[PDB]
Amino acid sequence: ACLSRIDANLLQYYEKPEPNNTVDLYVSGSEYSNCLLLSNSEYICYHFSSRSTLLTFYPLSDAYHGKTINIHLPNASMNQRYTLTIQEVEQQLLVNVILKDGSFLTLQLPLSFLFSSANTLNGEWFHLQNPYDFTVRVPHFLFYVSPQFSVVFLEDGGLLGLKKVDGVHYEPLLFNDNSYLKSLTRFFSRSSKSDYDSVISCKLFHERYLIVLTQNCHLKIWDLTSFTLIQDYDMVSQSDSDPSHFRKVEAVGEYLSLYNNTLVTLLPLENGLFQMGTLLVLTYTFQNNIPTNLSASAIWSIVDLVLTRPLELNVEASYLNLIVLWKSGTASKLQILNVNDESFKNYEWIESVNKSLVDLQSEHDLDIVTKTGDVERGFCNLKSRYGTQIFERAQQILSENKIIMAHNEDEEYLAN
Amino acid sequence: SNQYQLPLNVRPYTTTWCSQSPSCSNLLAIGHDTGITIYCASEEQTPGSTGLTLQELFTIQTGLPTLHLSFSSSCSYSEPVYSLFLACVCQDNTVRLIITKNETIITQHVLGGKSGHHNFVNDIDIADVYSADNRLAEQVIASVGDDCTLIIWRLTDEGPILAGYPLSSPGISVQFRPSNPNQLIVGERNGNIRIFDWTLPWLLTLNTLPLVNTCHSSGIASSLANVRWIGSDGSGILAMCKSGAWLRWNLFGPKNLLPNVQGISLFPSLLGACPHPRYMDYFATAHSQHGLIQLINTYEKDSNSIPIQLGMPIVDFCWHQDGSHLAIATEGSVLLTRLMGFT
Repeated sequence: ACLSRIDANLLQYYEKPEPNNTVDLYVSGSEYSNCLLLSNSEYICYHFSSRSTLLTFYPLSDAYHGKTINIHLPNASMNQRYTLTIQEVEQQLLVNVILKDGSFLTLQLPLSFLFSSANTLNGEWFHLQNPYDFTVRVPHFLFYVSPQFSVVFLEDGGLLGLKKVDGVHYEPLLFNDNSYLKSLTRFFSRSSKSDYDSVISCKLFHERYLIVLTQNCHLKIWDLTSFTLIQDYDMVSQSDSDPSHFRKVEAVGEYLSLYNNTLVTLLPLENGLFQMGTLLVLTYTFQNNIPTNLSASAIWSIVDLVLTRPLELNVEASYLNLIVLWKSGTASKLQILNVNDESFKNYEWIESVNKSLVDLQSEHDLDIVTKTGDVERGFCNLKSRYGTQIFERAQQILSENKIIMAHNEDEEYLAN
Repeated sequence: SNQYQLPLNVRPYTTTWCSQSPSCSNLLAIGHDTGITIYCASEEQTPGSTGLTLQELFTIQTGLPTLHLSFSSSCSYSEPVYSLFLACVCQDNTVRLIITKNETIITQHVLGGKSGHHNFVNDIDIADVYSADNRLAEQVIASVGDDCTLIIWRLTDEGPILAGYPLSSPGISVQFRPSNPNQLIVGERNGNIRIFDWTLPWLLTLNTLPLVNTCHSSGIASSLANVRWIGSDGSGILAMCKSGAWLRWNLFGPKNLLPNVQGISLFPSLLGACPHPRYMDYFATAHSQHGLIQLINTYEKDSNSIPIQLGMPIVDFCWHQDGSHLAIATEGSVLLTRLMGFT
């Protein structure tokens, strides 16, 4: 383990577990969250709520004094954050969201407004729109390509194009699709709820090529100049073709990321295969399958992966680095795959500590410093340790469950 | 229960029986804001409910507060005249030994300033050490404070010998080992527990912090309240946290790998545990703020016994040597209460 965990609760120093400056915008976050870097060198954070009805923004480097903005949505998005995009166009956060009813919502949030004091917003910061009939063919994945262009992926397997003409209106530019004709075979139906080989991951290469990963782990490659299927690789027929079970991916997730012209793909074989080839001209060319090192049955799920330039690790022999984030319940696992050379055959897995020192010390009773004694002493201890957001959320959960402090010295309470 | 009032302007800080010396075990001292008061406990006819009453004998004036108090084995009675030796701590942050004939202080030794503790003194204890010939060779006082120091103060035939020892944290209690004055125990605020041979590194250090059973989390701050030896050979060690968590270790046979037993008082114990002089497995602990006292049995015979509940805060308490009576100083009084079961 070459890395350690440093936990940061951006409100820890302050008594109020919420910023005084919070603004609620309304249109006529504990399920997804991410950061995005902007023109001004500042990081903006965003959260999409459990229901996918609330979007929240706040500045990484000024969470307490800066403004957090809650944007309320009329209904949930069709398929969670997977039907949502956020990109900085020109001094604005452009946010598009296909909603459940079929609407295509546009949000325009000026950069200024995100770092201003204002609790008001002027002008058309949102546009509703119905470009296609999503009642019949339900979409599930929205992918940004450009300020005017971005594609839609459908549950049945089809791609839709979406071209912006003026500043607001969008129109379907359909792609040629003859994949459906496998319906002719006795092994597939159009009407079947199975059989769909929908896209589960997608990346844009050199502005023009659109690399898609399907539920059956096919890598298809679309040329946006042609709007034509250029490539179709079966990722699985390379390694040991197990007739027993290849788990066709049953949800959209982060199963590939590219750096320059390299491309790693996550294939499920005991949840353990990182294929990585190279792109070049368009041609994808295999190099090696790198398994994972995971035990206790292998019950970790990919959260996010990011292929990137090498780090400063204890091994100078490095060419590329894949950062990998697994999850199993609320427990997480961070690993770095180091590839040594341009052959993807020599590599090394680097693990990290997945609990902070403070937490480990508390769990393992290795804390010698924290003052002992009084019940209220323990109160100060825990309050100071955890921060107000958590401490008050915990005191909220207590009273709901009818657990109430008997007296000053209720040790049975503190235990809880 | 029988209740005996302290003088109207007397605020008690500490209460201790003279169990350390059989000649004087019916003597009770109360340290207060102007000195140390001595009472005598006698078997009246009474009803044999509480067949024990308290008679106030006298008051030793010192002119300043007394926070901790310990009789020595040197105490004696004569006809009548009481010859007393008391170790205590005063408002000037000094540690003192006062030798009296009744209320009159005939002799006084004071250890303070820079030569003394350099912060607040948290605890004191005293034992008499005799030579091979068996004259009084030394009287030894041990004390611990917030200056991260343990002080051993020996008063010998050729005069005083002073020694200081550094601590990793403030000293919160200290007590010589029963039947073996060569050994003693020192408690640090941080949970460290030292066994020490002062005649001589120091022999052993246990710690209650990492041992907390955590079936019920004892909390973030579980500052060590008290550690005391138990048994008449000092065969055991008992430690109690402010949180009420307690632990017991024995010292004999074979090899050892954990504390022998562990538990938790119903309430916090600001003053710590007061082990029974006759029943090792038993000790008392107070919820000093609401004025309740729980009685705990180490081998779980107890099942939450709370023989004492006052409607008032408890300042201090201690067992009479007989093991059935309890003396308790509250903010304005001292009670003698007899638990019928221990008779």
